[PDB]
Amino acid sequence: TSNLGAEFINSQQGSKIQESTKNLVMGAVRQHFRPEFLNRISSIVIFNKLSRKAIHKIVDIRLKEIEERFEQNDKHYKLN
Amino acid sequence: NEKLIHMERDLSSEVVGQMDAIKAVSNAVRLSRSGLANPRQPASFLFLGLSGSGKTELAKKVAGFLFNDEDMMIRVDCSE
Repeated sequence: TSNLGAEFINSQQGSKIQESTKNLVMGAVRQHFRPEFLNRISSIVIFNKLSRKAIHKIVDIRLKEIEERFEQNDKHYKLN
Repeated sequence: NEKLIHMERDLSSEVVGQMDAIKAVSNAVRLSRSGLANPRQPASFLFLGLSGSGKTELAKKVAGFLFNDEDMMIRVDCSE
């Protein structure tokens, strides 16, 4: 895993990372690791800006789990 | 020379086109294998063409033949 690509990914030019930005990331990755090392990786994957439309759902997941993991529901919220 | 020549013929057949390149290399390698080239000097070549042209593979095939192993190839990124 790596935030190496952040150097270009953090341009935030759309949540979906575009070709160009990704090639700059690729370049930088090859600068950091022997390209042959990298050529044994099945694929290099570039993650997108986590979209607000996603986050708007993620927080429900998190809030549910946050509460459920607090031992027993002797307190917690109704979580409305 | 004969081990090389039999392999040069396979090299010419395996590489798409680039026969002229193969022959240039073959000639120099034979000169060197014979001991006629001054032994102090390793053979060396400048592979001039298109990126994506197979120049690397030619060299790998040369390794694949002259040293009987394509994976013995040692590589240098000169742009970084």
